[PDB]
Amino acid sequence: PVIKVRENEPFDVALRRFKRSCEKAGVLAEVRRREFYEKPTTERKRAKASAVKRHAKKLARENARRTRLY
Amino acid sequence: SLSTEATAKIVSEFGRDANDTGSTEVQVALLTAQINHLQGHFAEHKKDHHSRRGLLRMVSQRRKLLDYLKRKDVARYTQLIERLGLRR
Amino acid sequence: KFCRFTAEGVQEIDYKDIATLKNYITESGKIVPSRITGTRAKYQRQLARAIKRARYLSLLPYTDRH
Amino acid sequence: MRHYEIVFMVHPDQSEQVPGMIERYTAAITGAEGKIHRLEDWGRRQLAYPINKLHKAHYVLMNVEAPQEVIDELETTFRFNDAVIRSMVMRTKHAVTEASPMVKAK
Amino acid sequence: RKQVSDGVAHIHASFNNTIVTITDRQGNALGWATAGGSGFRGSRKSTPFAAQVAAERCADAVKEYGIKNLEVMVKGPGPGRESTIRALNAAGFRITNITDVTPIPHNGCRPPKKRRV
RNA sequence: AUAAUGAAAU
RNA sequence: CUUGAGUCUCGUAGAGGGGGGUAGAAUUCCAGGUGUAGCGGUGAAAUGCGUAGAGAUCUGGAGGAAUACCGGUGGCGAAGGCGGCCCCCUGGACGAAGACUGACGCUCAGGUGCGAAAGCGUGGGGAGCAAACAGGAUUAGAUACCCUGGUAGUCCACGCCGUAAACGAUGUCGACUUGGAGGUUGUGCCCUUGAGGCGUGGCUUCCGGAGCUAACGCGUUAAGUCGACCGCCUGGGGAGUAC
Repeated sequence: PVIKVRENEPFDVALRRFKRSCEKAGVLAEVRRREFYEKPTTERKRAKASAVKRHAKKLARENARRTRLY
Repeated sequence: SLSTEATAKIVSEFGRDANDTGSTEVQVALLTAQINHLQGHFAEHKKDHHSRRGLLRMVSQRRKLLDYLKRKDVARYTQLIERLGLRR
Repeated sequence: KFCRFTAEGVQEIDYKDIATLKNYITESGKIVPSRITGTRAKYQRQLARAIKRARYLSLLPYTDRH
Repeated sequence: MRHYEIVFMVHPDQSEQVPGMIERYTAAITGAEGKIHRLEDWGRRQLAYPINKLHKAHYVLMNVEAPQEVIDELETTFRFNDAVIRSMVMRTKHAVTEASPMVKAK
Repeated sequence: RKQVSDGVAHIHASFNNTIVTITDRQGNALGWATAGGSGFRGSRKSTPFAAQVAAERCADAVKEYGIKNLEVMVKGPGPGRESTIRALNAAGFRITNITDVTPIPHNGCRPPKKRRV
């Protein structure tokens, strides 16, 4: 993220622009993920679990709109 | 694999006609050509285990075709193995 | 989803086409995902190869800080 | 004979030898019963990142058909020549003759 | 001394400390301050407030060069990324740029092992 | 942050 | 004899295998400039490094290990496994329309090959972090978990060893039996409205009917209904141990 301040621009606007740019780049997530070594077994297990959870949540939320609570 | 020109040349040499691509003689001759060619490759790359499965499959197929031909006609078998220089 | 390459019936993606390739990289120089753009998988693989060739020849950057 | 595409880059302070280089390489390729299908000289361009403390390199593009030994010798020539700073060689399925995107919007 | 009028502030923000260094445009230092030297130790050294005080002291320590315009480089994930920038703008410089220069490898060296506590 | 143990029967 | 099994002609997708080159980001070390009291680490600490000038910031050089983003319940391989870019050698799979041979097939005791990590031998190499080992700590104790260091090994060439919860805890081949929603990769036709419809093949993920099952569950990729060949079991310990 490189941010240049435009003429007449205040400082808070530039600060917010910088924060949004950093969030879009996603640097903090990378630095957090690269702090300790992870085993390939752990990595593959995490990926599979995330996919299964997303699928199950979708099925449940799509089937929960066919019943009346009261 | 073999090239179109070499394939056509072998088919002409060993078949009854340029359209006779399915005879035991043509099949055996093509397998022998490729087995002979690959000896140079495997003399330089001795740890290419994944490619050697195909070679072994070729060897087995040729053995089976020769056994069938020997059962069905001895004279053709003798002439073919003489022409190709095959025996241990 | 709309895929421009499928719409225009392209055969190869041409690492020399900087004008087109520029639409598919972020401002840091990273390759944009396919669920954001709509591209098909075949063309996504072709596109990644082309971007790598351009980076090597120096017609595109690797990062935004060299 | 197979089809190749070649790109090479030259030091900015030696732009006066590009025509002689093109002539020599064209002669080397055509002397072995080859053919030349596309040739372009893009001129000096700004680089995306520095190489050896340089910007502003000179680019040449070729599309040819030849045997393998000639291309091997050409690669050796690139390696040992000192005006050339980078090169790339790729194989193609068919011959290419159209004009490139670089000579249609520059 | 020698007037400069244009400088760069480097901010090193780790999980345990914050370091602020002010430099000319060619990399030559002029002054510095840290959170651990401003009267905070242990669990108080890794807060935004300590970083703010450190930036104030660094601004004070460079008043003989008469600096007017500053660029800002930030590096690290800790607390102290934004408090320092706010403190500088308040202390009265004019900020012209903001850049993130945190280093990231493209699959390089093996990191250390996980902590079981 | 750490942080042990409890005979056999009714 | 042509329906099983093979050969030939044109194309397509792929981290399939062996050899050789090369690029960019980052860590460590060496030699220089600016600058001056702290840095590093934890739940809290001190062992450690530092006024013989560290940590921070900028310029030049050396070395060897791995390839962010793309990247997905995505792809390839008999299994073990395989990921930057370029060239040389090489194995398998699939589709359309034809021609060709004529049962040339399936399974397999003994036999022969391939086979993750760690380990062994000879010769090289060595950023990073790491059994063993040494020192702060915590504790009633702490030959541990946590912190600061650190060598065998992890890398390369050739040769041994033959084991894993080597797992879908489900041997290989062939035929038959209601449905729904997706992913990836080929191909034919067009009312015509040139951006959309109607079909037909290969591989793969999830739900569920009849039947089956001790239950949990499986369900056209069967654990349903049948046929051909092989491997294995017979109460728990002693023991996958002794000779």
